[PDB]
Amino acid sequence: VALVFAAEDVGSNKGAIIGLA
Amino acid sequence: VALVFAAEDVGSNKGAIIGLA
Ligand SMILES: [Cl-]
Ligand SMILES: [Cl-]
Ligand code: NA
Repeated sequence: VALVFAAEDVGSNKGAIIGLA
Repeated sequence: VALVFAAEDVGSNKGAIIGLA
């Protein structure tokens, strides 16, 4: 967002997390 | 694995990661 936020990758799968800048 | 590794969720090209303890 620069900030690099970490968020849950909203999906049917295994506890994925993304780095949103 | 304790340690917490951020492995890669190869299930997308958006930078998702998986916590591997
Ligand atoms: Cl997920
Ligand atoms: Cl991804
Ligand atoms: Na992704």
